Amino acid sequence: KSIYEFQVNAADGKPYDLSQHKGHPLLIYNVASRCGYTKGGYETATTLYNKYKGQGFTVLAFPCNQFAGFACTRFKADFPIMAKIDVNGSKAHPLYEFMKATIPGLFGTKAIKWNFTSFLIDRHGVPVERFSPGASVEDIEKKLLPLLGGARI
Ligand SMILES: [N+]
Repeated sequence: KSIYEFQVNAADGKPYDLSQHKGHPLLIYNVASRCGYTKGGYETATTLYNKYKGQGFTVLAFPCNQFAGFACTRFKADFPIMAKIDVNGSKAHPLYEFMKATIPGLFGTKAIKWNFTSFLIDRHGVPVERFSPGASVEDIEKKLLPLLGGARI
């Protein structure tokens, strides 16, 4: 079981080539589609994407208007933004049900609670880590640096 058994549209609204990232770690974030504290999670995402993309790594942002409790200037980033999805409820994306079921917020139901929650994916496409929006760059590197070689050899 891996993320590569799910299909997803990209921002342009057409099917995204998810499998191009197979055999390399990847971080997947939920981000607000509208306004989005561009400090914190956003700067960790961008930092990691720039420090590590060169070696196969990417960050994927799934816009989601589920935690705004029609605003600002629409999410922008250097990494791949996907088509807006729901991450919780009867219409959540099975990709998100898969990752949330694989790694829950202990209780919290497993539900996504915050924007800029991320999941780290291994070379095989298995979610191995769930980070909170306030996780630092270093805190993500502790788990990620032993994946930029796969976890082997
Ligand atoms: N998507």
